[PDB]
Amino acid sequence: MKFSNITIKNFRNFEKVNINLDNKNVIFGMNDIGKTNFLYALRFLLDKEIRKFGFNKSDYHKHDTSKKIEIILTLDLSNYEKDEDTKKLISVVKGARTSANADVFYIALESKYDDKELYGNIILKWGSELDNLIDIPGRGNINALDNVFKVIYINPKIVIYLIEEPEISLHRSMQIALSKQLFEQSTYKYFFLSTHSPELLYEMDNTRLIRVHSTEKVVCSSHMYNVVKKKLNKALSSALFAERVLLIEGPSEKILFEKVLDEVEPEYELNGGFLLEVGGTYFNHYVCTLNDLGITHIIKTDNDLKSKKGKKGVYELLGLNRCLNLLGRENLDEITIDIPEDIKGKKKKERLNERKKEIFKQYKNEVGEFLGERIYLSEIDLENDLYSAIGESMKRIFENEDPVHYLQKSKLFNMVELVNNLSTKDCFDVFEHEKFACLKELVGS
Amino acid sequence: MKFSNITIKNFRNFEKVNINLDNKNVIFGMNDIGKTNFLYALRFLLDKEIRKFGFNKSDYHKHDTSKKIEIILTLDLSNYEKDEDTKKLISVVKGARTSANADVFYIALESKYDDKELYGNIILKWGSELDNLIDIPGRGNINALDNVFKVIYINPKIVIYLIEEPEISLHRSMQIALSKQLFEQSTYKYFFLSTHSPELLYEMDNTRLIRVHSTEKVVCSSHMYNVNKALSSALFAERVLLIEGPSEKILFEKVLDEVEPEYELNGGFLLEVGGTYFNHYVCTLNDLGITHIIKTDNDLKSKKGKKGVYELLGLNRCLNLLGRENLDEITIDIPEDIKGKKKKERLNERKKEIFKQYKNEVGEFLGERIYLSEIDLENDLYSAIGESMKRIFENEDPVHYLQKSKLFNMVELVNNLSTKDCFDVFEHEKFACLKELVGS
Amino acid sequence: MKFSNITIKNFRNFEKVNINLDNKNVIFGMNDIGKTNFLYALRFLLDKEIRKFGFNKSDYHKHDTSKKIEIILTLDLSNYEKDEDTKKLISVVKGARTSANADVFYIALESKYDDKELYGNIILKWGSELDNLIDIPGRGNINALDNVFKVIYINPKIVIYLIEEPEISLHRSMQIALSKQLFEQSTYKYFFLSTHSPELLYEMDNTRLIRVHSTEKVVCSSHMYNVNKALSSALFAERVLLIEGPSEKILFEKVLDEVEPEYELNGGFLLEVGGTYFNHYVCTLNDLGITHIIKTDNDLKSKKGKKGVYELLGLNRCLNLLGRENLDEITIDIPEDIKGKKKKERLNERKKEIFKQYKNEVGEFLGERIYLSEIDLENDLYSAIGESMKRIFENEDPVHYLQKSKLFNMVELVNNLSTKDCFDVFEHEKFACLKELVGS
Amino acid sequence: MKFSNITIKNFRNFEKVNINLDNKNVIFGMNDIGKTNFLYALRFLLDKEIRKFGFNKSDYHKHDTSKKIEIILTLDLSNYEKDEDTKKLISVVKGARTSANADVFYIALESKYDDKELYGNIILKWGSELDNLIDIPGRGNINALDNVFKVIYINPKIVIYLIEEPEISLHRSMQIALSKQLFEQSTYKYFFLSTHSPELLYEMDNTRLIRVHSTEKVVCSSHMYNVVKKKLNKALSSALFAERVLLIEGPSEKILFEKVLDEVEPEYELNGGFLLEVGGTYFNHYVCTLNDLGITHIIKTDNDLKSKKGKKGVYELLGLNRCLNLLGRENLDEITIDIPEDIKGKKKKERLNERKKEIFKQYKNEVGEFLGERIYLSEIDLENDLYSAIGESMKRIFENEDPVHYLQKSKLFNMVELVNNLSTKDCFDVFEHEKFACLKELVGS
DNA sequence: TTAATAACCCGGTTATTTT
DNA sequence: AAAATAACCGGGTTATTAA
DNA sequence: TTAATAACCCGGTTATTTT
DNA sequence: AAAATAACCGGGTTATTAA
Ligand SMILES: [Ca+2]
Ligand SMILES: [Ca+2]
Ligand SMILES: [Ca+2]
Ligand SMILES: [Ca+2]
Repeated sequence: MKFSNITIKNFRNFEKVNINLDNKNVIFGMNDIGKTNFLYALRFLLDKEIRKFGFNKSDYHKHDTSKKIEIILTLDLSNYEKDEDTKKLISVVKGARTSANADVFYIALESKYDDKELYGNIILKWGSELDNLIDIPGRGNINALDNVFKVIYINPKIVIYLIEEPEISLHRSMQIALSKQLFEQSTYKYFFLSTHSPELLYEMDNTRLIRVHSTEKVVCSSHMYNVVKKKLNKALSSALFAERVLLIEGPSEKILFEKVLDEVEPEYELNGGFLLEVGGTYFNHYVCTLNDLGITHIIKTDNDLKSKKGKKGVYELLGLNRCLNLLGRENLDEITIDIPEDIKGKKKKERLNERKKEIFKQYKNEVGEFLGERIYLSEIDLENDLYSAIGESMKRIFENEDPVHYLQKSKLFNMVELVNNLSTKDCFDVFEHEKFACLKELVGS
Repeated sequence: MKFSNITIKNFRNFEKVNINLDNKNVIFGMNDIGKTNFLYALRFLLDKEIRKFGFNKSDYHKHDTSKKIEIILTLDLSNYEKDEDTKKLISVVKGARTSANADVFYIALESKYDDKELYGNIILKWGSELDNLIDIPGRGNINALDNVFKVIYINPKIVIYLIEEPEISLHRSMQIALSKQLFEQSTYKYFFLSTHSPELLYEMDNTRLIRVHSTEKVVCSSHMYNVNKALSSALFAERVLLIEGPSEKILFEKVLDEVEPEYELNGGFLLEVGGTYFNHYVCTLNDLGITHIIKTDNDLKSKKGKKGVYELLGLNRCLNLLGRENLDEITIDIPEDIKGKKKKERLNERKKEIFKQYKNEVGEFLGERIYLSEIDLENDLYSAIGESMKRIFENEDPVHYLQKSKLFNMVELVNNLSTKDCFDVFEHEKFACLKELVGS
Repeated sequence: MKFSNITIKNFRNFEKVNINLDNKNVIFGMNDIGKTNFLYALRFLLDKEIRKFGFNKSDYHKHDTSKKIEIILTLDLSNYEKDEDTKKLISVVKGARTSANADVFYIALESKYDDKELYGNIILKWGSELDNLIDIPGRGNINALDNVFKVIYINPKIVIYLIEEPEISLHRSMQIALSKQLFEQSTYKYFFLSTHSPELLYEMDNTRLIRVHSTEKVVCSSHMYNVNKALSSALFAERVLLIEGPSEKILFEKVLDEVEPEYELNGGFLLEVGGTYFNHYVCTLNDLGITHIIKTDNDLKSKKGKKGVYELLGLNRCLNLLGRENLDEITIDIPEDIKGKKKKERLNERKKEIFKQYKNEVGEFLGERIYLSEIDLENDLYSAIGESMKRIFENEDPVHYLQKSKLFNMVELVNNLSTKDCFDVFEHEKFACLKELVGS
Repeated sequence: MKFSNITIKNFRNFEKVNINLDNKNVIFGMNDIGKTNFLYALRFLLDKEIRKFGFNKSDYHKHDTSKKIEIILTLDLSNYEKDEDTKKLISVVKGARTSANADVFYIALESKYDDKELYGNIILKWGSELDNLIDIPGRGNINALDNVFKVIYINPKIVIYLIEEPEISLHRSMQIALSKQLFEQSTYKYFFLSTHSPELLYEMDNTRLIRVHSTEKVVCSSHMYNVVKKKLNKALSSALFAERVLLIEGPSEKILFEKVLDEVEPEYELNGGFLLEVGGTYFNHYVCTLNDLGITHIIKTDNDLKSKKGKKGVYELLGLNRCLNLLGRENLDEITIDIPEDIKGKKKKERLNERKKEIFKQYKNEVGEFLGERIYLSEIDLENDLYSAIGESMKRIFENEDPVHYLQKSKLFNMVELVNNLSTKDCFDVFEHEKFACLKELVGS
């Protein structure tokens, strides 16, 4: 059967939380204290080597008050029919079942009065609902819960694994083999994985993802990850560890966006920001996964032009039409753009750059809910609104009259030329500019 | 209310022991392993910090089998009707006490299936007798035995103390202060003391003593002690020698150290008395169970107001340890001659005749553990090694040079003795006390 | 002033090595013993906290014999006349400096008589050449080598850092943050870095490279590196495969992992390029000393201004790596017909007709480390496993269905393939590039 | 060879000490800190495993100031002729031996600059006198001092032992066997023994004794101990660890003083007081060993009477001539004491107590000269001035008219009747009384 | 009846006869 | 010269005689 | 001389003919 | 219906032609 819920009330970080669970569920976050204490919350209920020591003074919320620790595990237990897992758990709970028709089962922990005798006194109780919970009979040192479940903890009989930080003293090619053996191998059914490395998250299927937030209220969001899956997961494996992911389309934009972010603050990686190269203008294949994850996508797009196939003389918009499909709206009409054949070269592109503003001026109301949503659109490319902000400083580097002419020929080659000569006082006006609000929305400040 | 018996059946040394206890138990012996495992048996019965870990494979007897560990305590409450502990312990049992007419109570430990799941498991059972033992109810991690008793273990509610080796890093005046503090204050009511030092047993009264043995069968003797600084070192020895003089111990230390220097670790001890009295020592040592060996010398005494009328002191002094009637007085007329030398020499020839026609009285003396000479110890030493006395004294009579000043010329012997010399002291039947101390 | 050589003679892995060094130098390899013992060989020469303990039995080579341990550091100070560190070195050498025309300096360690007194003993010795080596004067516990240098060892005056494994308990952004700081700051002038992570080698300039081998003779190559995210993972391998496609790496991650999953620990690596350019990679890896293997495919391009005039780009991209002269253009006339499929099918026969009578050019291509196919990789994949493509695709022509979706139908072959299938791929001459990844 | 003297200047407790030390040194005292620092001073001079770590900040005088730690050892080298250790030390110091005529040799230590480089820098120097000290040549890690001396430290070539606390985890007969292995066995020549137990001092000959005082200035008393020896050392083995020793004569006088001393304070066992019972009126055999030790003797005696063996009618004083023999003075003349023959029993003793009081009246200058020295004399018997200050409370427990007559018949048997029941208010008036001034002179408070 | 020395045992001394 | 012999001291134990 | 697309290579999408 | 075919986007490399 599957896990359903856990209700950890008065443990050392939690107040009243209901984390939804599943088999094969993976824990990540920015804090290590909450990811350690969520595994010790499972060790205090299902493992006797932690349950035999009792509760100390430290694991009562902060250190005291509201002295009733409850950990309640939910495991449903109404699959019946085929599997031997449900039979091997229903054959031992026969004094604590209300009927053979209930659909939720309860494994409840209780602990009271740490102020007297300096002991936690864990009482375990079985039942089918929160009314009429009946305590677990056990003769000596061993409960009737401990005969059934088995807990194996890893840090460098129903079996539940608990793995904390396995990539420390592990090779980076071995983590992909461990990512195969955790998920597509049928040996492991019930684990609770805590990790920090993206190579353990390459091959995932039927997996609930618990993200632990960096704030002190330690609230968790549980999302199922259901699904070329491998290239969709390998590029997004470093973006699963970030709440705020900027989606840029090319490698030369990341060269400027690394330096502009590193000249302002080193702590954008510490806050949870990430730069993701899409490699093209295909943004819909990532946000269908990030809608299910709930990761806040930030999208920067540039609009372009295209002649129609069977129609000559009218042009079909590319960037506004591909921004239309991310919201699922009705596509706009085609705009007749005329180019005379006697003028070619740069001046056809120079007239089409002014046509890119002339298709932007009367479609500003379309951008009025685009930029109100999480998609941002430029006017020609990134190389022109780079020139509209710091273009008085680009002339001394290139030693040329028109730096846009020098940059559109070799695109990625001359973005290296902007790296080796910049100042810390330079390029702060492009940081606070309104045309680069995606990098404001990444850092959250 | 006070403890009566323990029944530790299948523990890691014990096989079937019924060890009688009381309050203020004191454990000594030549093995530290059996005393540590006795205190571990009390920790697996009454302490939750050792009960929460369970039994290992090594906690059973040998490496495997005889897999039913019983540690059963006997409390013997009866009805004392004024003490607060008995009313409290009959208040917390409630349903597991069968009647108010019963007097003996049981706390029973069980352990089964060590070969399955690699766990010993401890099951605790209350009851008024060995039949109809009922399980102790407990809700979570806490038994109802844990709400009654408290165990404090010392190694450098109802309170039980367990003290193992407190004289390591402790001054001896602090050992005497701990000795009066253990048996004077009312806070130390229940303990199980394990020690090696004689200074912790100076003040001692109303004390059960457990002497564990050096053998592997780990059987022990329990003796109640109810009522001198050198007698406290004799409590650590099963077999002691009762001698009269400080000059005798100088010879019996040199003769024992030239052959067998490890007689002290086997369990032997030499106890100086300082006189010919032995009835004050064996009346204590019979209650201890300590096997006494007595070497004494017979003497004679004249009467009062009579000349030539004598009685015997040393034969009647051995007779007073039995309870038999005294001997008749022996009359002898002594010649005048040399008073300093030959008047003693007539009495030494008379005392050999007195020992000759009272040999059948000595036949039940030396058959039991009291041994007796015929003149003194010095002529019996002169009959053994008198061919070696004249080569180091340069005198015609070495008994004459040594009877006047005894201790000052006894160190003239022991500074020059070879390792080959005095092998005949062990092989004499006259000096069988020094072989009876060894036990061969 | 910057280092040029070391001579670690009889240390516990080394027999006779003369390892060239420079500043900011980086050690990597497949053994951690051979990278720990290099930093301990520097700590035994230049750090007093390891030199004060002496040599043990295990610090010599093998368990015993070859009993003269020499660690010799070569400075090559020359005459720089402006820097602070050369004058700070030469002001305190004093009497051991021979003349001002000398350019080579020595620090010679010695060790003798390990079998006597259970002590290794370390004797330090300055000098300008290997003849006339004079001892370092030191009055008490402190040498005159200790007044010049300083060693700080990192494990989670003239200052030498020694860093061993810093990415253990370090975040992946912090490795790229540490990667610039070793090579732009003036504080880290002299270090010896040991690592396993590719993120610490992103920013890298003016760096001697020490690669230790997996063999037991622990010989190493000293290569200067002077001047990309996937290329930093290719620095930790000797045999790398240079492929064009991301869909092609999906094809070689099934064939390798169904037979030999331990190819990554042996020292193999798959490097995507993203295009048919290879001259930007092997011009870098010639200075790296990394043995490249290149798999490429030949193509043809019509020339501008003419109809039916073609030239061969795929042979010229193999010609430019060796520096030979280009080939001449060919003429072929192709009819109209079906332009999507049947126009390509005549070009495949013309490409095979080109590949038939240019085989003597390919005879030195495949004799070098560049490998060429016949039309494309998906069509001599059809020569290997084309009898098994019709089970999964259920199509008449599987390469008609595969060329229109190069990546979209490759996961159908990856997701449905047995372990017995694609085992004959390794013994083709067409797919013989993947055997030199393993090295068999 | 023969050690002479050490000179430890600026080490952890010492300021300027010249502690005379021969072969077979035995160290006792009330502090373990100064004995451990004396053995670590010998380890910082002659052991390379302590010299390779150097001096810290903590092993200067307080923690700083007087920045020259100097340990100078004298061995004096001038036995010549026969022994091979003298030939070994004159064969290894072939350079720094100035002549073969001077009879003093030095092994020095120097260290400076604790505040610079945080390192002690021990420099060792050989010399024949304090002028012209010469550095020891050593090639690498090993000095030329380390080839000669060998140091073995025990805590549970010239071979020098250092033993600290060996009686922990040993039997008492093993301590007697270890004393026989140390002193009368010729395996150990040079040692520095530190101990707390009396059983390691039973067999003892040719031994320099260092007593370390309990005060902070750590001054040491250096006395050579030369000598029935075995029972004298068994009597004095618990008295060598005490600086104030009371010399009493009986066990009844011991158990009188034991309850009275324990009801005031338990501090006197911690301070260093000890009651040594003799077993008779022989005191000259104890003070001849305490004069060589320097232990101050406190002596309680009682004066008696004896008839002369050759003259009838004149009595010879025993207790006054016994006190005269301890000072070596001229013995006083005999006093004619008349006893009629018809008066027998205890009626003779009642006049004999008055005749002893009449002897004590006219020889008051002699008892004043005795009590001006370290010997104390009673009026007649301890029981009479027991009765003179307690004996109004001795009639309520004996239920007798005369408690002196009730106690002189059973001297020990009725002495334990005072032990089991006395209040703590009792025997405070006699504790500052002048007749029991030895009991106040034991503790010195 | 009830204490007070003759005698004995484990040790120590000190000045007076004694051959 | 040097080797006893009484008379005490620090502890116990009878037992006859004085009281 | 000197840039500007015609072709080629490693990936992706979306409307328009086409049989 | 479903199978190509242009025309762009994110990167590189020649090479003939307009300029
Ligand atoms: Ca763009
Ligand atoms: Ca005798
Ligand atoms: Ca290809
Ligand atoms: Ca007296």
